[PDB]
Amino acid sequence: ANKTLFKTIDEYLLRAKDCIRGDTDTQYVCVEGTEQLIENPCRLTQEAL
Amino acid sequence: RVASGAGLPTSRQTTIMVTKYSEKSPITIPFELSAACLTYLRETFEGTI
Repeated sequence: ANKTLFKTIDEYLLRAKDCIRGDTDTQYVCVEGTEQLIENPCRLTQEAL
Repeated sequence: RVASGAGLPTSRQTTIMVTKYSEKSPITIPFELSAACLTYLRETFEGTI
């Protein structure tokens, strides 16, 4: 992940966004059914709330 | 509908079916007429004012 800050931003939106399978009753990894990705600011900041 | 660049399918069938019904609710109003009022209504005795 280490990069210049702008490259960490492009990784933050092009790639870092999560893909949970939210339609189903419980959490699951992405179907690759191209449902909308979920941004995770905590993954870049590395600071759980 | 809406076009999408996502690989998720969009519906091939324009225009959805809809079934509906005509729920009738009839009403009814009695109104009494005394037989006296009718027998005096058509007849005219012409005996007094």
